[PDB]
Amino acid sequence: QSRSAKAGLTFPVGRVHRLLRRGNYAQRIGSGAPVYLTAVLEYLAAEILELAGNAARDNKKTRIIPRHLQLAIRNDDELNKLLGNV
Amino acid sequence: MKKRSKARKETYSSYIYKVLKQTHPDTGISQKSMSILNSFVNDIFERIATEASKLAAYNKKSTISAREIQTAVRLILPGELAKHAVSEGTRAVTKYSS
Repeated sequence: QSRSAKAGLTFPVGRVHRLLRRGNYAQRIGSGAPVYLTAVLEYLAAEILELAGNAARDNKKTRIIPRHLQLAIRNDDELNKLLGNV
Repeated sequence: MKKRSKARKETYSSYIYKVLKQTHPDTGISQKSMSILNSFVNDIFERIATEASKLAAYNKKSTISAREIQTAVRLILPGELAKHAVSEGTRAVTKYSS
């Protein structure tokens, strides 16, 4: 059982842990830190996918193309603030 | 071994596809859209990790724990995004430790 599965996550806890360790952000990385961060990244990805997917489906499409992403982000105040513009 | 001539693997892309599949299996995502979304996730990773680094240093901690990630998330994400992210982070750590 992977750490991701242990935490109920789809995003990769192990990979995120190694990215944290390898980036030398601190002397040590606590075992909870990559689990928390992974969950946050998965959440943000899920939010963006939801809204881009909405934009695609609103456009009678079944495949997200970059204009769907651009519009999803632009039309969401908080994601627009977070991610600038695409 | 991975040589320079080989295209870089996108860190999150296979997981982004899985997340999309979970919620809406009838919606796909183009390669360019995936690359853009992958870069967003890389960007946010780096912003949070960097802020957690600075918080650990500021608070005289040698270790970045879930506590520093939480406060970094709240410093980086706006409003309701922050609140939901914190919920999800907290929920994952609890489930992990159970």
